[PDB]
Amino acid sequence: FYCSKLLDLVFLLDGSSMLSEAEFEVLKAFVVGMMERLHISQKRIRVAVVEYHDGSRAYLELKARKRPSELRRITSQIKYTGSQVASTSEVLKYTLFQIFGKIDRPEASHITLLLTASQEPPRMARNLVRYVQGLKKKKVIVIPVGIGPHASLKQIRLIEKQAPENKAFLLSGVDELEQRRDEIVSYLCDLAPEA
Amino acid sequence: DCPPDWSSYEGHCYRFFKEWMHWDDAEEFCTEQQTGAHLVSFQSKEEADFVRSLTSEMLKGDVVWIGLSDVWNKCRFEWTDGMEFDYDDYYLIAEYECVASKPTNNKWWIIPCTRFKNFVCEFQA
Amino acid sequence: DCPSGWSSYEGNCYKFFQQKMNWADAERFCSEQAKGGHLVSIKIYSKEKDFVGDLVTKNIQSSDLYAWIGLRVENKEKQCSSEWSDGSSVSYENVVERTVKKCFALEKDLGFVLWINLYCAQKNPFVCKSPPP
Repeated sequence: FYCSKLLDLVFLLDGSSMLSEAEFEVLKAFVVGMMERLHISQKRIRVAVVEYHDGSRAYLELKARKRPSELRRITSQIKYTGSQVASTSEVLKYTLFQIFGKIDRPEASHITLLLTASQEPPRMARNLVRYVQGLKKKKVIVIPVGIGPHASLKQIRLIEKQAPENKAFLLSGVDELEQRRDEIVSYLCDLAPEA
Repeated sequence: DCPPDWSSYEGHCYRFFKEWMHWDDAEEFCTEQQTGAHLVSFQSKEEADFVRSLTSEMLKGDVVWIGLSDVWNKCRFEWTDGMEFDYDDYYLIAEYECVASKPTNNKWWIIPCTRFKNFVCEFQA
Repeated sequence: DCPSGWSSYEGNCYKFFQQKMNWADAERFCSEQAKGGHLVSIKIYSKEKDFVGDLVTKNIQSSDLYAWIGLRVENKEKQCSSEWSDGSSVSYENVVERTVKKCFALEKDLGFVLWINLYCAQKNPFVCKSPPP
């Protein structure tokens, strides 16, 4: 499979401790595999890659000149920090106010693939809706990917309900990711313009 | 017998912490002191008054976190038009507020749990 | 059709009122503006939210923060936590009655589509709802 459209794709990796360092690499691997099925280019598909905890570590920005192999290289080496916490609502505010602070590609779609393997406290999840709705008003689709048990099922549901495009994918763990690519990739490609 | 820095009362132990965290950190902090500990809970007024003497070195008009959280999402709702709805669709409908006490007049304040307050822990064994 | 002013959505008539009132007062006012009408009711995540959302955004003006809707805490106690964090039952209480928030209102941010429970005694504008006359 191969996707070549007008996409702003943002990978958000649940870099908490709810994933063993070794499991993290399986996460990273999945991210790199979807990239080989993407026509990464400033005029086609642009990708940003952020590892979030209570804060956000951005290893890749949409606007970049490095070669896609150079880009796939930078993500496969994304250092492990197994953070104590990994707030989903918070990394969505980052995406809302930073990555897409401005929309220089109005003719293109904007997708944030949130790969989450943990659950944040309601004190915080109380923001989940407004940030997901804010990203909606900016024409930014959020696709939650539940990796495993520790992924807040109700919090994932919150992110969905916000819009029909916001589909979800529930996985038993990181291994299952390895086989979900085709699906996610292709689903995610059918929402973007062309030419 | 209560550990050092703890004052006993009708079987329990209490302690005023001058830490400044939110309800969650508050509750969790307590549990990680002495097994079975939690934020303070007031059964009778006497208990309250007893916890009041521990909270004297604090300002006039402040509030301490007590053992009650998310008091609006535990409620049961309903619309005036009697519309139907499945509680699972109302996950974080209300605010996430918790209870804080004002030792002086022992008045409970229902405020947002994200606020930094001083607190009181409790346990009996 | 819907009576002049009242906007229509999925066979119902909605209307915005600037007149700031308290929760129960805005509710009475709705069950007096039409047969079978009360404070609007929203299907949590339905296109109806967008309607009432925009409904208010367009009509409401200046800087009003909230708009009442027909949802409240049915509980009569002052708060709904029936147990302390230690499992102990909640009998004795002292809730400061003005911090008691049982009345839901739409919030301005994101164009009046975010719910929030407020003090029922507050004076805010609103939206009424009722079927076709």
